Amino acid sequence: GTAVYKVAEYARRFGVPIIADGGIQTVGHVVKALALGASTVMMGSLLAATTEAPGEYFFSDGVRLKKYRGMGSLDAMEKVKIAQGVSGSIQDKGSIQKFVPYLIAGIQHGCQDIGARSLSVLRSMMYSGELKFEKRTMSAQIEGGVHGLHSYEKRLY
Amino acid sequence: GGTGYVPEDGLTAQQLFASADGLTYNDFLILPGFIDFIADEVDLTSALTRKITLKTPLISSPMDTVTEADMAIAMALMGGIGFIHHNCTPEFQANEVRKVKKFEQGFITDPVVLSPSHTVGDVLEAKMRHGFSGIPITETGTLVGIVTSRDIDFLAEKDVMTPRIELVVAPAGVTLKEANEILQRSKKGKLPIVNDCDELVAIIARTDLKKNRDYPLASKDSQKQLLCGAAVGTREDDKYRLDLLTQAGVDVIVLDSSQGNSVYQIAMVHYIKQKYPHLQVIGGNVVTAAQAKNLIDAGVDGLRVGMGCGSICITQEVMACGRPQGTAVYKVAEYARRFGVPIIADGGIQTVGHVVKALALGASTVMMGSLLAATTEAPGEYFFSDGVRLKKYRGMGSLDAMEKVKIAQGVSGSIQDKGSIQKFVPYLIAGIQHGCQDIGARSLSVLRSMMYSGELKFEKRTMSAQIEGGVHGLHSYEKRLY
Amino acid sequence: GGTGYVPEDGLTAQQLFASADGLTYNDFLILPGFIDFIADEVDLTSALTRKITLKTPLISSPMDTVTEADMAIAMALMG
Amino acid sequence: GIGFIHHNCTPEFQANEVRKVKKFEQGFITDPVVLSPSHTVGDVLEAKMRHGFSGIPITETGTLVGIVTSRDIDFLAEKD
Ligand SMILES: NC(=O)c1ccc[n+]([C@@H]2O[C@H](COP(=O)([O-])OP(=O)(O)OC[C@H]3O[C@@H](n4cnc5c(N)ncnc54)[C@H](O)[C@@H]3O)[C@@H](O)[C@H]2O)c1
Ligand SMILES: Nc1ncnc2c1ncn2[C@@H]1O[C@H](COP(=O)(O)OP(=O)(O)OP(=O)(O)O)[C@@H](O)[C@H]1O
Ligand SMILES: Nc1ncnc2c1ncn2[C@@H]1O[C@H](COP(=O)(O)OP(=O)(O)OP(=O)(O)O)[C@@H](O)[C@H]1O
Ligand SMILES: Nc1ncnc2c1ncn2[C@@H]1O[C@H](COP(=O)(O)OP(=O)(O)OP(=O)(O)O)[C@@H](O)[C@H]1O
Ligand SMILES: Nc1ncnc2c1ncn2[C@@H]1O[C@H](COP(=O)(O)OP(=O)(O)OP(=O)(O)O)[C@@H](O)[C@H]1O
Ligand SMILES: O=c1[nH]cnc2c1ncn2[C@@H]1O[C@H](COP(=O)(O)O)[C@@H](O)[C@H]1O
Ligand SMILES: O=c1[nH]cnc2c1ncn2[C@@H]1O[C@H](COP(=O)(O)O)[C@@H](O)[C@H]1O
Repeated sequence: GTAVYKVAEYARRFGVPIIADGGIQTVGHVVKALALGASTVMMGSLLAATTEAPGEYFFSDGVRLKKYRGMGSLDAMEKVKIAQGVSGSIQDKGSIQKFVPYLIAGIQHGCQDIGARSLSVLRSMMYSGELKFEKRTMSAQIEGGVHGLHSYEKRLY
Repeated sequence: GGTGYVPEDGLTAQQLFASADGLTYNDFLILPGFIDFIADEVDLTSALTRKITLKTPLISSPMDTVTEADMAIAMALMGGIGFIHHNCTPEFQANEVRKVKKFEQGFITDPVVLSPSHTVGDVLEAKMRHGFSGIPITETGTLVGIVTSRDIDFLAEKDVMTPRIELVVAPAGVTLKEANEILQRSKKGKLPIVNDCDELVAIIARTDLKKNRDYPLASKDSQKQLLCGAAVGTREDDKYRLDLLTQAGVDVIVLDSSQGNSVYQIAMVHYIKQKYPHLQVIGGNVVTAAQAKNLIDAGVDGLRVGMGCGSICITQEVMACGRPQGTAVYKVAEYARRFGVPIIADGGIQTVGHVVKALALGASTVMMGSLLAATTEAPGEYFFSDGVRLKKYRGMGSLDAMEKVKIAQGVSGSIQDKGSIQKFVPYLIAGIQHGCQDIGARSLSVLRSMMYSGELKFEKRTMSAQIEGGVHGLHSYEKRLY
Repeated sequence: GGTGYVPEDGLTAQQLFASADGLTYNDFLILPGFIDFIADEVDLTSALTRKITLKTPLISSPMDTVTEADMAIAMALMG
Repeated sequence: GIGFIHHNCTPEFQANEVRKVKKFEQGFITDPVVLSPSHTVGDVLEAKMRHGFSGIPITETGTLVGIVTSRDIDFLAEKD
């Protein structure tokens, strides 16, 4: 968040747009990244393990999992070394053609909650002080999720 | 001189929120003051709206797994109120509001009645369907005698209709004491009620009076019926629903919505205030004072505060928008008390301490969804898993509730049984009273007066302070609240 | 005058990063504003570079388990 | 068929069991809990909490004056 805000603030002085690259896990992360000044949001793992993603699904513990690894992992440098990445597995998400519209609708509903009819208007509100923010202690984030239940199922789309 | 000297220890509510951290209920404590009274003198009288006033700051949330006729009735009996959900056809909700408005404290609601042009098998069907087998039959529907269980237990065929010997009835309408007397003096089970025309208007079943307790905290309107609320949306279809709901005599309308500061909510507020100037409208949800200002100008009578804090909510990790609930409650209540509007701390309540903190930060009423769900008055039927009785509890923005492009802002889950409202809400009331006594406030109005004047002091809690503030250092333990 | 009055609630993005904590996405929220339109009027048009312009702010990362011809095609189809 | 009462009990216990069988009478009651007018309204509450029924055919000492049943006590809070 800090990186995105600071680099976007410096780069908007020169009309350069930046790309919030990494750490995206929900649609809310996308809305926050776009609100802090990122013009585009690059997603690696939110898109991996879909039908359009390279590699073939495998199986483990009865869930369809593709492979997801970092370009700085060891298993990817093999194509003294210091791995700056990790190789792992992501459960199937479906297809891009049914997932990316979910993100688009989520981004739109978030931007409507905010009160911004456009992403350019969203960033205009952010830079002019009209868009307000709010920190969250760790308790506020625990409360901001799902709590107080015995068990539950979360369906996004 | 005058007033005295107390040392300054702790933060005021203004200093507590000056650091602009996202404080929530678990993040702070209230420092104790001076006890000069007992816990039972605490006056929990709360302002639900500008003109409505309850005797218990509890509300049940308009969710389809929380509030229907049963819980609304229970809550209004215990001193609070309920808000019937609108995840149903408008006539369903209006019928629920009516069912509440005609509860009448010991009589029967919607009594299954039959007619002489029936068989002796219809009463067997009623037994297998509803549960009772004593029916006050009469001409067509809703006075000839009653057919009860002790009239059919020696038959094996479906064609008993007790004659007019039951001179044990009430003339027009009697108190519960008169009914107690007539039952003691008449020794039978059904006590039908008649009028000058001598038609079935009401009926009393003996099992009711055998366990009819008292409810001193009334929550009743002028005509002495229970209060009831109703969630209506803000689309075009909801004006018809609002018509049906005011025809049933609903006392208060909450504009059910995630983000209540829209042109739609303001339009609907204006429509309601222009059409039924007697209706008390509650707008929400709002977490900032700008939203509160828009809605208070529009003319709401109360505000409903909370966005993302609910137990089944995922709005914040989906829409990225919300506020920590302690901060939201404090800020919106501080802005709304400038206009005499009372707010409703809506969401995130999990203990009695959360209720005391919400009321201390300025909330006049505290709305509870999951703290009340999975009780006996809550809609839906218990199921089983891992040997614990669990009802269903879901969010009105979940997928399983929109199914009655799509983005779920809620989650469906299960809550273990809590018991009944009539034994749980008194636990909360006693807890609120003992908390308010620890604080040193003899009423909720005095509590908020202490908070706004700097007399009530607060205290933050690092995460370590919250770990320590719970149960720790034990091998294993059992926590019984009540 | 001629701009209205809204109460000040919450931090601006400048004040949010003035404390110099290491804030990330999970550390803050956006406070809501005024809805005067529907969710489907939101124009997600984004500037990828100085001259390129997409209609959806999403990109797939250049990683060997994410983007090849198939996902690139799909992503460009979705905007 | 038939049963055979065990004798892992005192002889009087087993004889009482044999008697209880020999006087079953098909629809009547065996060992009816009966009270006497020189009792309180609390003895019937004790009978309810002990056996389960609350309808007792009271009479002079044991085993005829009328019966006291459940629908005669459900509006009282004192033991006379
Ligand atoms: N934190 C919260 O309080 C919270 C959060 C999410 C969901 N919910 C519950 O979810 C329920 C419904 O889900 P929701 O979040 O989408 O609320 P909602 O009923 O307001 O959803 C309606 C959607 O269409 C728009 N809308 C409302 N009225 C409209 C009108 N006349 N014309 C055009 N558009 C209109 C709104 O922007 C909204 O996106 C609500 O009853 C609410 O109780 C509550
Ligand atoms: N016609 C009726 N209509 C609606 N509710 C009734 C009716 N009769 C009894 N009840 C309600 O349902 C409950 C059951 O009544 P109750 O069991 O005491 O008498 P009953 O009808 O004779 O049943 P049973 O023969 O099993 O004893 C009552 O508490 C009362 O609230
Ligand atoms: N107000 C009443 N007046 C006169 N008779 C009544 C009245 N209520 C019920 N009865 C009659 O008294 C008899 C007994 O009915 P009652 O309601 O007292 O018990 P029940 O629920 O029918 O059966 P049980 O005694 O096993 O619970 C019935 O024949 C019934 O017709
Ligand atoms: N004095 C009694 N002594 C022994 N057994 C009795 C007695 N009264 C009832 N019972 C027996 O115990 C059972 C109790 O059923 P019953 O309906 O007759 O109780 P009751 O008189 O209606 O009191 P309650 O209202 O508590 O049910 C009967 O099946 C019967 O076999
Ligand atoms: N043979 C009987 N003759 C006259 N009165 C009786 C007789 N048996 C019971 N009663 C009386 O009639 C009334 C009805 O009581 P009854 O035995 O029918 O049911 P109960 O067990 O008392 O209550 P419930 O209906 O819940 O079972 C009682 O006041 C009782 O004193
Ligand atoms: O091997 C790696 N080590 C560390 N970071 C990587 C590596 N490969 C890719 N990345 C970055 O991680 C991002 C993945 O996004 P995310 O996993 O969805 O958070 C990519 O867009 C790259 O910027
Ligand atoms: O579907 C939903 N998604 C997010 N929040 C909801 C939803 N339905 C109800 N709520 C809110 O969550 C509250 C539930 O309170 P709680 O679960 O006891 O914290 C309700 O009073 C509503 O304000």
